[PDB]
Order: sequence, then structure tokens, then C-alpha cells
Amino acid sequence: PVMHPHGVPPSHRPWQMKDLQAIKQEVSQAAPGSPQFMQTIRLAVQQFDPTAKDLQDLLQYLCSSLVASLHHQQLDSLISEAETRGITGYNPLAGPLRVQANNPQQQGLRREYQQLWLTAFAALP
Repeated sequence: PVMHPHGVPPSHRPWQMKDLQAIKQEVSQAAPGSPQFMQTIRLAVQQFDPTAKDLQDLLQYLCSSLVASLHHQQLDSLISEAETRGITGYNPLAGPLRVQANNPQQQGLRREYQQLWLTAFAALP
């Protein structure tokens, strides 16, 4: 999660097991892929403002290894397509998008990464 304390720069903090349990319960209160599901996962992403690594770690906790890998596969294709067209605040010279999305200061890029990560569920059966 990325914290936004008043005044000081934003900072990253690891998931707490209670955070992940809370998200798991909220998500499990809706059928996977359903409109209420996608709404719940999006609201959880808003709550914790996670980095790219945070999002990967969350799915690793929520889903089976192969299903989380399927998401990663779908997201990688979305990222490639997004990189071809250009992404807000992304210069390939500063490193891979997934790595840049882990810099707490790059909010605009993190938020766009979050939207791509959310979009990649559109395939998850």
C-alpha cells in the first residue's frame, strides 16, 4: 500500500495479513467476474493505493498460482499494447513499467497501472 501522510512525501508499506484477509472476505462476497465483484476489487485498490508489486502479491494471496499467472499473462499483453501507444508519465528509459509503478512518487503511473491490472480480469474465466 502507498500511504499519503500530510506534508511528507508518500511512502510504501507492506501488506498486513489483516489487510489481505479483509480484501479476501469482501471479494468472496460476490461471484468471481460479476459486476459486483469487479466493483469490489476496484474499491479495494482505491482503499490501499497499491503498487504493481502489491497487486501481484495480493493476487498471489487471493488466487491459485496458475490463475494468478493467467492474470499476469493477460496484463503483460495489455502493458505491451499500452507501452506502444504511450502511458501517462512513462518513459521507457526509466525502466520497466512494473518497476516504475513501484516508485511511490509516480502516482499517475501507478493509477494507470492499477487500471490495466483491473482490466486484465476481463479474461479471467
